[PDB]
Amino acid sequence: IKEEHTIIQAEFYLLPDKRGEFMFDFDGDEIFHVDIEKSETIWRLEEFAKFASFEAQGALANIAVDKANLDVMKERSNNTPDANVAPEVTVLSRSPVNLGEPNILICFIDKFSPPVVNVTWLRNGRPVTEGVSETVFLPRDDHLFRKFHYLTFLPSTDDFYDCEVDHWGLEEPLRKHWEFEE
Amino acid sequence: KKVITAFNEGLKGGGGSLVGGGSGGGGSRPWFLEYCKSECHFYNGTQRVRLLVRYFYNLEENLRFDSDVGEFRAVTELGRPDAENWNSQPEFLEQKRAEVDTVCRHNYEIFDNFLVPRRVEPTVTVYPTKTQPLEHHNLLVCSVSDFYPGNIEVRWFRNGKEEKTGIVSTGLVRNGDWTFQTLVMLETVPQSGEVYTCQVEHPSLTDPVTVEW
Repeated sequence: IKEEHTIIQAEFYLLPDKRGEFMFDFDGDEIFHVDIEKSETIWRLEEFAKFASFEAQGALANIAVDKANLDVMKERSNNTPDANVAPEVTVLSRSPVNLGEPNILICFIDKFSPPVVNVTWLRNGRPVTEGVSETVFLPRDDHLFRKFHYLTFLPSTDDFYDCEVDHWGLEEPLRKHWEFEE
Repeated sequence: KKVITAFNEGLKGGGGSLVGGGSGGGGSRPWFLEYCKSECHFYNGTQRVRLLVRYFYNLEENLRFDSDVGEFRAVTELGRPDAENWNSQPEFLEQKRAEVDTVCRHNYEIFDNFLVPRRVEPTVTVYPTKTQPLEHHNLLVCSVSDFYPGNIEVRWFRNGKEEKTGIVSTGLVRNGDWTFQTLVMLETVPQSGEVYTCQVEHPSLTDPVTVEW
């Protein structure tokens, strides 16, 4: 037998937003990330917590280095920025959709940078703020990021959904539509 | 309870600047990103491992540390000052050179206890899809969802004849929550005495899973 895997420690610090991030990825999925402001390790799946631990302070220390380093890089490049790269957005259900059976809609935001985005779930044109969740900015093989936003929903033919995504690289917000269709 | 170890993030130094780099845009809101990916490549568990650290500034990968090299190497000129600075520090180099063991191998052993062995059996379902009068080629859908790991084989059969043509798929779809799904569709015009079957193989199963329509 053979066990082929990849573990990645991904971290960044962004200006002028002053936002940092520290996470671990296993074969493309997030193991955990550290809530930089609260200094706490957030596991992607609750069950993971009983098998390991991670001292959040190590991530904070690394991000502190990244922040110092960013100033050095800005100085070295004479503050020459790059263009904003807009994301691709896709909406799909997590499981086969059956009327009246709870399901989850996934809004997959991909291939973009900088790692900052505004996302709004809409059900029948109205923002939904309950039963929603999101991942942090996840690494890709290249220099770009991806992210997942989720919405719990109850399949019905009277509804239609939209995932609206805004990014500094888009002319106008992008609104992706989704509706049940057996 | 084992503690996951983090890679050490090196401190960079100033000294000089580079003549106008690049943009590829302009007008847009200016942004500045310092991003680092420390990757552990396990070719066969901890037996064969390669550590690859990659540094990015905005949209550009500029520096790399490949454990097979043992030193930092510039990918673009923006990363050269760091390569030279860090490579001149024997203490830092030994520390980085040792992380394939102190971080990669160390963490794999921890994860090998619950991530490597994770298995979630897929739910397989089959169903037709068109617009009532099929008109053109008919479409049969084989839905395989809620599974992990990603390695899976989904095949169609026409009366025991594996269909190697007329296949339309979404490919492996990652849900972001440690589960995958895929839709493998077969273009074909049905016939009563002609049965279509979907066979699914996955490391969470003991025997293949099959469904007829």
